[PDB]
Amino acid sequence: MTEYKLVVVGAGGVGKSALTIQLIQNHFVDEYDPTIEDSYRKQVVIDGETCLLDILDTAGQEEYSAMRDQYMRTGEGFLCVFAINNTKSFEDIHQYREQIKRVKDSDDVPMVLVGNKCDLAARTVESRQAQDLARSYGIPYIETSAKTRQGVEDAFYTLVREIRQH
Ligand SMILES: Nc1nc2c(ncn2[C@@H]2O[C@H](COP(=O)(O)OP(=O)(O)NP(=O)(O)O)[C@@H](O)[C@H]2O)c(=O)[nH]1
Ligand SMILES: [Mg+2]
Repeated sequence: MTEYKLVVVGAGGVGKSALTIQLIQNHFVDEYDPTIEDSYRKQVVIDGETCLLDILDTAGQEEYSAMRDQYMRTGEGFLCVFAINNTKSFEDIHQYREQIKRVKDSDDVPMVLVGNKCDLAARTVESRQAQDLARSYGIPYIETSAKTRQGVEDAFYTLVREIRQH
């Protein structure tokens, strides 16, 4: 079957794993559990297509920069995740977009900008600023909460559709 190699990237603690585990296993993980590199494979049906989601949940930490070029090369589509109550993680986003474009020799890599933790009241990144950054990249902006599941399927399925239309 058709396989979609998805990679989730972004600063430490923004919710990459909580998003991925919500999509694949339908629960919100509240605990502290830093990732090194996890892979998730799930057979699903998206818009009637039978397909394999091959998802790589990556580390936010700098100390594993050596793994990054390799997974960026293999990935077909990226979720670039920040948290809406962490301005630094938003400010960091362009670093991920820049390294992916360089390693993939492409200025149009399938990608979704994901503003996670939108269930939280104490927002410090306004949606408009994030929507403007996404527009500047020519990619969708989607807000998510791994806690309530708001936007989760949307973010991952939109990324699949970006790959289909690439
Ligand atoms: N309220 C809220 N908290 C969230 C949400 N997403 C993740 N969190 C919380 O934020 C923390 C870090 O989440 P986690 O998924 O481990 O982040 P990560 O980006 O995978 N971290 P790392 O880069 O270390 O692997 C956890 O306490 C998790 O419960 C969200 O949408 N809402
Ligand atoms: Mg993680």
